[PDB]
Amino acid sequence: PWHHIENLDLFFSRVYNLHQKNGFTCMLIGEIFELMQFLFVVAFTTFLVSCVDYDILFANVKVTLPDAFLPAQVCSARIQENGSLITILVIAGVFWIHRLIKFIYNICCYWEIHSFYLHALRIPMSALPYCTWQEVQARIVQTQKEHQICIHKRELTELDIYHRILRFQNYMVALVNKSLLPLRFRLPGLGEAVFFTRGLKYNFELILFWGPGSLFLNEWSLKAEYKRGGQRLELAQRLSNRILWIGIANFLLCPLILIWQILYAFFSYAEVLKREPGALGARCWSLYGRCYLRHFNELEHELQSRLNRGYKPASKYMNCFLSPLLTLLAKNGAFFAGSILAVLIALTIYDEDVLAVEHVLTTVTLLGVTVTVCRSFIPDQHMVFCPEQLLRVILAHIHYMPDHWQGNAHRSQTRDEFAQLFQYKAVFILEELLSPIVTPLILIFCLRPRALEIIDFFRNFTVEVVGVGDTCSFAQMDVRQHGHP
Amino acid sequence: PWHHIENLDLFFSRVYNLHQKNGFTCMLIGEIFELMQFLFVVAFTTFLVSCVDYDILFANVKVTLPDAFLPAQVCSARIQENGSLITILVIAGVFWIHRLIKFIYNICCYWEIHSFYLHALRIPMSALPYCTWQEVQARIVQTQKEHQICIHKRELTELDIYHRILRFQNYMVALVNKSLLPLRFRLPGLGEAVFFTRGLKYNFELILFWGPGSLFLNEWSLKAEYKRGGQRLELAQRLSNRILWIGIANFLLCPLILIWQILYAFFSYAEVLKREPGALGARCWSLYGRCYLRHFNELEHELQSRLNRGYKPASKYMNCFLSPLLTLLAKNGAFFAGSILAVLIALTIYDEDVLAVEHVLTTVTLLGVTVTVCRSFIPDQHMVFCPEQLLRVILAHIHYMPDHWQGNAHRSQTRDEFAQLFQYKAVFILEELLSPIVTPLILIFCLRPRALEIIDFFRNFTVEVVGVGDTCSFAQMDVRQHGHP
Amino acid sequence: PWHHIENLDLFFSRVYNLHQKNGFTCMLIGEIFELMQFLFVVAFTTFLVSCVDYDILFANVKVTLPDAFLPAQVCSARIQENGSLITILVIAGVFWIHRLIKFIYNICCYWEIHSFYLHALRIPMSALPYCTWQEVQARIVQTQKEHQICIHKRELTELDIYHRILRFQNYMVALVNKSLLPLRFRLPGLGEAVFFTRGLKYNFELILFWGPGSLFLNEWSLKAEYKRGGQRLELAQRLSNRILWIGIANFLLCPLILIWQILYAFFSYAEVLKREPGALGARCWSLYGRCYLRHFNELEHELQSRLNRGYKPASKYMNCFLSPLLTLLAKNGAFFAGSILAVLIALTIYDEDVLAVEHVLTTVTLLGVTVTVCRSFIPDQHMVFCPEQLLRVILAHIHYMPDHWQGNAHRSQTRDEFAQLFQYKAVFILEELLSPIVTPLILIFCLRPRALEIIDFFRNFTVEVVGVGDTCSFAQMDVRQHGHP
Repeated sequence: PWHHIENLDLFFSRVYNLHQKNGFTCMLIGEIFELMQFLFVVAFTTFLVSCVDYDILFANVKVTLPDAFLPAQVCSARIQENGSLITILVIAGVFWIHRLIKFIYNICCYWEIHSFYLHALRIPMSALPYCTWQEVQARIVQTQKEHQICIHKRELTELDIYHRILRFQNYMVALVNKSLLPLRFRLPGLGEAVFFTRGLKYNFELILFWGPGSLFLNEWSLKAEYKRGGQRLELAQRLSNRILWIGIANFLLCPLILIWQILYAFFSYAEVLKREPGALGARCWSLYGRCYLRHFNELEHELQSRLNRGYKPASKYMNCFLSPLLTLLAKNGAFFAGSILAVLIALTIYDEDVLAVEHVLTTVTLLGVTVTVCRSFIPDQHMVFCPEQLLRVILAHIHYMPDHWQGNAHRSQTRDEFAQLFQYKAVFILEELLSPIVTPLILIFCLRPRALEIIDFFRNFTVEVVGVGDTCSFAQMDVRQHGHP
Repeated sequence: PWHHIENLDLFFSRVYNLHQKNGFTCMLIGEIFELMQFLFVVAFTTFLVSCVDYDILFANVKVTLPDAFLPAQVCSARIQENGSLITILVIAGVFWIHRLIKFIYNICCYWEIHSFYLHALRIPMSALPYCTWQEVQARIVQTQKEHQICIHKRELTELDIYHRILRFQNYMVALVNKSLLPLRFRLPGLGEAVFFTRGLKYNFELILFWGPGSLFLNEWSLKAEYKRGGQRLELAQRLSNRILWIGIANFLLCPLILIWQILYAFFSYAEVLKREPGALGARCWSLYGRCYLRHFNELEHELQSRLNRGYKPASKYMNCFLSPLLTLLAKNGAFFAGSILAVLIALTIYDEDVLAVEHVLTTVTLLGVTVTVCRSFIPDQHMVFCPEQLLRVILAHIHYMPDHWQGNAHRSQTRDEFAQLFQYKAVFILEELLSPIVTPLILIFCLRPRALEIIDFFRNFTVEVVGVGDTCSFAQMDVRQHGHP
Repeated sequence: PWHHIENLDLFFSRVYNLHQKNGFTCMLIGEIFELMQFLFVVAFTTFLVSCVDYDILFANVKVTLPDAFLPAQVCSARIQENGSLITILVIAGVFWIHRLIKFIYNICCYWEIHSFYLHALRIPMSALPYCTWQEVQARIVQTQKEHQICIHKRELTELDIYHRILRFQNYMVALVNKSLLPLRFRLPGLGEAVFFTRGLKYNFELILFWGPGSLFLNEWSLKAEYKRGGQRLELAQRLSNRILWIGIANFLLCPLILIWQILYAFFSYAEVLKREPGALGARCWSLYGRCYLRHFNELEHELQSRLNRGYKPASKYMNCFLSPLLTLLAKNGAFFAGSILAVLIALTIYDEDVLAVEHVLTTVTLLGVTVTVCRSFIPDQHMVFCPEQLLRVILAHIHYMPDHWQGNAHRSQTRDEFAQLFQYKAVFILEELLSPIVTPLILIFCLRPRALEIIDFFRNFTVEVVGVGDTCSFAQMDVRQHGHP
């Protein structure tokens, strides 16, 4: 039944994604819960805005919650009489309906892959979370004569399945590393800033690869017109017009995307401001660092393995760089906040009728939050500074470092060059909130002029590997600093 | 004064236990506090049930606590008029009185050992917590001509004191490792389950060793009738009748034991559900793992040393096994709980009169507990998976591993075989609560049929070591998987 | 402009202190904030004592905070009518004014050093927090012909700048290590106790070095009269009179210093009793251990580097010493506290009207604090005891250990000898609170009799190093136990 599927790219992508998302049933439940998350966010925001009154809740017998909830008829009438909200409601509803249709289609598309796993591979769906991709790939390449997927080419190879899965990720890595994309700017106040978000990456990929009129004809061969040099200026102008149209669309959807981002961030990151307020001072590998430390023909889990093995030294290194003014401010703010909080707590203990005072409880809560977040920037008074033996054990994992880092690891030049590869979680959240605003700007003013050189790139950096199609060249550039398998 | 004590087993057991429980005064205070714990639990439960009224406490001038407490006369009358409670009260009172009598007797029994330490050993009672059992045993064997405990045999030896202390623990280890005890079952829903609790072990030991009519005549020689083969069926039938009677007694005491277990668990494990709600997700060496990883002639602290040195790798290993469905459920439950909790907290901060609403405070508390327990099952996003180099450093400590573990450490066959040696703290608590119920069942239906083979064992697996008595054979079986000193 | 400054001691001290306190602006802001801390403490205590009434706050419409605050006119009248408070107010005001004058003077004194850094060294004030003292000292010694600070001697050397910076710290180390200072006592109840506080060290230094009539003439040469032996008894009697006068002054200022210490400790250590109540069970290197493990000619950061590298093993070692009675008391107190707290929490959850009871909330808070501080003394049930391989890795860092420590590290003789070098944070706080009381006593009865031998020391333990002046002898004594570079 798996003879000449003729979409081996998407087939292998799905075969790999079903192994990553452990099990067909677990993937199904994950997508069900993600649909439920969106539905819950939208419904709960609508409820809070319309039904609840906040007049008899803020107190201006005990007041019970069903007192504040208006009856369903008048709440629905108030929803209807809004308009400005009823527009966003239909927009979100049609988006959710489209998502549900896609999920219904993918259900069968992935049940096919489940059957392929069960029969052609003899791998039970209970032994997937305890099997490795090396074994799955070895079985696929061993049984390649029985299930008979690709005998058009002579045989199937691990290099062929790699090229099939990572065909567009190799192109994105080559672009980002050859600096053919507008992701660096000079900001008065900070200077050099690398701005690379999920929205920007999605837009770049949608402009270049996906779509009916993109650079790639079907899914494994870019249109022949892009392999010649005569029509260079035509191709550049066409790409510029496409980029302009997509940037205009991004600007049109800006309020919707911004509202969704704000709501999701407040729902998914505001309980941490009490449960663990120091969790936003930590760091994570930036979306630029992921595309910068990535080899050619390297799977997502193979990259995450290194980015996990090299995380604790990368936190120790970035903690060995004390900020003096920040430490001073933290110490003094903590002292003042704790000195007020101790008096409040002693008064409350001696007599609790002081909790009924108008603002004492909220004051105490906010002062506790303040002292707990200020105590998070004070480094431990006893930590060993060895910033040279830390890079030697980071470079052993991330495999890529600029040449001017091994000699001088203590300078304030490496720390801010490395901070683009290892950014604050709060900076990630911030630059994700600013994305719906500043994504069209980069997609109109900063990407459209470059539209020429990109089309030069795709013309002279594409190899026709037999049995696979058009892939990106690896050994041609080799101008990534270190280089390592 | 220590000439021919004639109970060297119990004497050496006490000499070792006084070294373990550091100091005579510390052991005395420990037993005083354990008596006080039992008294407090019983008295506090009786108080909460009888005196307090909960009508004028639940509010249906400020209400003060002495308002709820009924006067002593009417509370005592209400205690008296119960009956169903006054029976449990006399039962608990006579149990506590018996315990106090035993403690009074042991006071003098251990002051004798304190004097033996002070005089015959020249070890002050202030240098015990800083002395090792190797030194204590060396001193005992060196001064064995002055204090003159055992010159009936030619000399005293460390092997002799080992055999004297661990005479019954060697038998229990041999039984559990030769599978002559009913501790494994097939449960529809889980499959193979190892059920071994303190109640079961105590009952096994009370059936076999302790008692007037048990297998052992005095304390170091089993009755001669058990060394012959003629009366095999008589001995088996007698053992079966004894097991039946003791299992019937266990079933008769079931409600008392169950009530005590419930009360003690609620008193000693319910503050952790707020103080550290993730502490029940941790793991501990099961009572089966203790008897499985135990050598022959190995003291309790010598076993605990290994079980402590091999605890961190044994936690890392069992954490390297992700549960996909559990992680999905945890992530989604945490998202929903935190999204509701953030709205509640923001409302409370903006205006605190919303805390007077009927259910807001208990809602907030339960939602915080929910999000904090759900966040405990989400593994850290950055952890290295190396499940082969972890068994190599566990086996170096626990010294015992089945043969079919070194080859395949990532399978879902080893993880659930190892989870019988390293169980959840919550599973320990659960199977301890079910013990008063399901202990007689195993003691009537599952142990009574085996009563034949046990008596075969004791007949052909007992060695008469001169100067010590009847001990268990070590080199006869040697069918524990790895083997190591 | 830096030709023959003629106060090279203070000049180099300031050059080093500006490198340590990272940057001129950061040092300025630190001193501003320390002045503000003192002002805030004093003003807030005065406010709490005078303005607030606590009658309409303790409740004997909602009560708002501006209701409790008396109007400024009557609060100022109440401040004026006190007297006993208005005296302390003028004392604190003149102290703060003197501190502000000193700060104004030091502003210019350190702007001079900032200019010296910028011009004579070519080290920008933005590259200081990322430069090392080795590089700063190398630059100072390299450019020593251009800026022309000291060509009176032949050349400048790193040994010369070391001797210039640490001239008095070497003397203090020699005294403390030769036991010419009264810092050890026999206390009935504890026995040998080492009492060394910041007040005692400041008084010792003010008696010996600083001042107009101290032992040192200007700043690098002790008066010639102290280099002869004829006037020994005169010099001893003069030193005794000076010590007596300074001890009398210390006793006169005792209530002021004690009030300040109490207020500062309550303001800076009472929020930790809720934020992290186990933080006072930790340990820190005592002020005696600092002067005991210190080499000759070793800077403060060079000492702190070792005391930081040898902190985790020094905590593991002092945790490998179990206190049996303390562990028993902790376990039992935690059990009882948690058993009461669980009942209170279950009642609150089932019905929240029980929070309005007169003492339930403060009871719950104090019981939570009790159980959380008791749970802090219970050691982790799984920790490896290897107290011999810990001293081998501590001595590698602290470089100094008595001879009778390597053989027997498990005894209860080393643990209490090492506990004078590594003390509880709470013991530090306590012995700092008792300092204003017991500092004059040691300065009248215990230091005044020794005044003879000290003057012997300074007479026969001073070397005239050319180009530097009078320094302390190093190789003369060499009776510190281990010895290491």
